[PDB]
Amino acid sequence: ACLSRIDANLLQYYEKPEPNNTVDLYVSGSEYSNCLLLSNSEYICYHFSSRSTLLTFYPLSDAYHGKTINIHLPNASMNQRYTLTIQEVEQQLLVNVILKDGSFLTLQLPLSFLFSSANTLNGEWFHLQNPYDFTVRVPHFLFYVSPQFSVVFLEDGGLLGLKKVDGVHYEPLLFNDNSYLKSLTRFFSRSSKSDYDSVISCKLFHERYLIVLTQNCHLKIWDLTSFTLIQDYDMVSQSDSDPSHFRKVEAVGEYLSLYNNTLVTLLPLENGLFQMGTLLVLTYTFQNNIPTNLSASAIWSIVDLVLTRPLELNVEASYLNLIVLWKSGTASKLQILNVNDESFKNYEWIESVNKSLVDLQSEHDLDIVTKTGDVERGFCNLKSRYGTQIFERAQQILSENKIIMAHNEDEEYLAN
Amino acid sequence: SNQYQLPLNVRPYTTTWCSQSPSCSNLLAIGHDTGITIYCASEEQTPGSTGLTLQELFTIQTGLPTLHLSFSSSCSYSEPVYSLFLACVCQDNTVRLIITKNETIITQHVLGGKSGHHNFVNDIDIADVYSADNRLAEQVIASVGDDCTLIIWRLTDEGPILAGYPLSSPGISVQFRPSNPNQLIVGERNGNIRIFDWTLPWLLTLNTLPLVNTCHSSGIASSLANVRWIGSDGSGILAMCKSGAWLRWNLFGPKNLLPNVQGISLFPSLLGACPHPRYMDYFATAHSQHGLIQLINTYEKDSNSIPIQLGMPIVDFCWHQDGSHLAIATEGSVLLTRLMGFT
Repeated sequence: ACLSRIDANLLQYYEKPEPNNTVDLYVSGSEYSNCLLLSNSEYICYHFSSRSTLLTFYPLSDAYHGKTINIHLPNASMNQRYTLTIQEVEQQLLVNVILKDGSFLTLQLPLSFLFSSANTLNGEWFHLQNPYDFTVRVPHFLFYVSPQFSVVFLEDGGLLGLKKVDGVHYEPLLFNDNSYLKSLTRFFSRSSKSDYDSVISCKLFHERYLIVLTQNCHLKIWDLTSFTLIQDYDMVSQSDSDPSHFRKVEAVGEYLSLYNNTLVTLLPLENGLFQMGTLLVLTYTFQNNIPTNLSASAIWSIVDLVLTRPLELNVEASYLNLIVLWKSGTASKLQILNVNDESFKNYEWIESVNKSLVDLQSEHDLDIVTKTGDVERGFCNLKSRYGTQIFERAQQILSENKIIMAHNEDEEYLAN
Repeated sequence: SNQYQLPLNVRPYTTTWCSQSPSCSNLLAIGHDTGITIYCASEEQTPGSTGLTLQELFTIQTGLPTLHLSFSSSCSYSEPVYSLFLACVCQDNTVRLIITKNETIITQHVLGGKSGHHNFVNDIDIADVYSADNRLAEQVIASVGDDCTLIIWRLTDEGPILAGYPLSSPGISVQFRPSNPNQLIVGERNGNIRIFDWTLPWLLTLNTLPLVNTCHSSGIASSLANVRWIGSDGSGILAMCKSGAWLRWNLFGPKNLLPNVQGISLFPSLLGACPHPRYMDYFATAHSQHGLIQLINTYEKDSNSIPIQLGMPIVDFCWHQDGSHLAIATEGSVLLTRLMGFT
């Protein structure tokens, strides 16, 4: 383990577990969250709520004094954050969201407004729109390509194009699709709820090529100049073709990321295969399958992966680095795959500590410093340790469950 | 229960029986804001409910507060005249030994300033050490404070010998080992527990912090309240946290790998545990703020016994040597209460 965990609760120093400056915008976050870097060198954070009805923004480097903005949505998005995009166009956060009813919502949030004091917003910061009939063919994945262009992926397997003409209106530019004709075979139906080989991951290469990963782990490659299927690789027929079970991916997730012209793909074989080839001209060319090192049955799920330039690790022999984030319940696992050379055959897995020192010390009773004694002493201890957001959320959960402090010295309470 | 009032302007800080010396075990001292008061406990006819009453004998004036108090084995009675030796701590942050004939202080030794503790003194204890010939060779006082120091103060035939020892944290209690004055125990605020041979590194250090059973989390701050030896050979060690968590270790046979037993008082114990002089497995602990006292049995015979509940805060308490009576100083009084079961 070459890395350690440093936990940061951006409100820890302050008594109020919420910023005084919070603004609620309304249109006529504990399920997804991410950061995005902007023109001004500042990081903006965003959260999409459990229901996918609330979007929240706040500045990484000024969470307490800066403004957090809650944007309320009329209904949930069709398929969670997977039907949502956020990109900085020109001094604005452009946010598009296909909603459940079929609407295509546009949000325009000026950069200024995100770092201003204002609790008001002027002008058309949102546009509703119905470009296609999503009642019949339900979409599930929205992918940004450009300020005017971005594609839609459908549950049945089809791609839709979406071209912006003026500043607001969008129109379907359909792609040629003859994949459906496998319906002719006795092994597939159009009407079947199975059989769909929908896209589960997608990346844009050199502005023009659109690399898609399907539920059956096919890598298809679309040329946006042609709007034509250029490539179709079966990722699985390379390694040991197990007739027993290849788990066709049953949800959209982060199963590939590219750096320059390299491309790693996550294939499920005991949840353990990182294929990585190279792109070049368009041609994808295999190099090696790198398994994972995971035990206790292998019950970790990919959260996010990011292929990137090498780090400063204890091994100078490095060419590329894949950062990998697994999850199993609320427990997480961070690993770095180091590839040594341009052959993807020599590599090394680097693990990290997945609990902070403070937490480990508390769990393992290795804390010698924290003052002992009084019940209220323990109160100060825990309050100071955890921060107000958590401490008050915990005191909220207590009273709901009818657990109430008997007296000053209720040790049975503190235990809880 | 029988209740005996302290003088109207007397605020008690500490209460201790003279169990350390059989000649004087019916003597009770109360340290207060102007000195140390001595009472005598006698078997009246009474009803044999509480067949024990308290008679106030006298008051030793010192002119300043007394926070901790310990009789020595040197105490004696004569006809009548009481010859007393008391170790205590005063408002000037000094540690003192006062030798009296009744209320009159005939002799006084004071250890303070820079030569003394350099912060607040948290605890004191005293034992008499005799030579091979068996004259009084030394009287030894041990004390611990917030200056991260343990002080051993020996008063010998050729005069005083002073020694200081550094601590990793403030000293919160200290007590010589029963039947073996060569050994003693020192408690640090941080949970460290030292066994020490002062005649001589120091022999052993246990710690209650990492041992907390955590079936019920004892909390973030579980500052060590008290550690005391138990048994008449000092065969055991008992430690109690402010949180009420307690632990017991024995010292004999074979090899050892954990504390022998562990538990938790119903309430916090600001003053710590007061082990029974006759029943090792038993000790008392107070919820000093609401004025309740729980009685705990180490081998779980107890099942939450709370023989004492006052409607008032408890300042201090201690067992009479007989093991059935309890003396308790509250903010304005001292009670003698007899638990019928221990008779």
